[PDB]
Amino acid sequence: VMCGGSLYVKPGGTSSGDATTAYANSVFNICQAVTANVNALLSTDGNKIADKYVRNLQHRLYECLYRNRDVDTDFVNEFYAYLRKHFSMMILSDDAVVCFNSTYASQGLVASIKNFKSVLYYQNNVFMSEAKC
Amino acid sequence: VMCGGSLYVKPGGTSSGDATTAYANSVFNICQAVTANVNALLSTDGNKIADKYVRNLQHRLYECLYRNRDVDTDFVNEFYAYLRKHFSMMILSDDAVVCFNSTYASQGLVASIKNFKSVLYYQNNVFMSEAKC
Repeated sequence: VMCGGSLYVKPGGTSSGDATTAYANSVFNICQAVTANVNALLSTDGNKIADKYVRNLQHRLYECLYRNRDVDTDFVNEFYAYLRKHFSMMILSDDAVVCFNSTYASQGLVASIKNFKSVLYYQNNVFMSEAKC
Repeated sequence: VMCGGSLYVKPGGTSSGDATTAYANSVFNICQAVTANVNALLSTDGNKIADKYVRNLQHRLYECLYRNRDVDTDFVNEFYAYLRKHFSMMILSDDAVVCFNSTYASQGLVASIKNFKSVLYYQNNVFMSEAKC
């Protein structure tokens, strides 16, 4: 990087002015959202779940995450459909709006703010203060 | 009581030879069964209940037991119907057989053996050993 009049070494992170900033930011945003939903669903107690289909989902999700080794298209499909029904999203580059079920969220079947805070902490190295959400 | 050749004083309990033994025993049996069901339903945590109608039942049961003061025919009716659907009984004098839901029992919405043991302990002054149930 030619800051000032000398060359330094950029450690990491994006350089906002390249050929594809807004789109890669959108991709990264969706990634964090999905990661938070996954952590939310996996970090909840199973016995407290009422619906049989939802346990089935959580059980087989743990399967497809750690036990399995390669892709399983049908699981991905039905989970993506589940997310599209309980967590609709609107994404412009790093700027999101979420319309989500409220009782599911209360029970812990989708992600609320706290999950985003935890995810950002251990995967982004920042602390998202709750005065901005 | 003219045992031996002298008169003593009977402290309590039935004299199994009067004019109406088997029927009064049947009544007392049904009483203990209903008491056990009531203790079972009231001694269970509310938040763990899944169905809304059942939390309504438990809530209003506590109402009609302690908060209220006189009878409420509709509550009695619908609770009696509830029992007739998830507890079905066959009573000869002090000798019963029960055909009951199993998953409700597991969750704690009807009475299992343990509730009978507790009820007999504090309301009959005996310890019902589980080798006879």
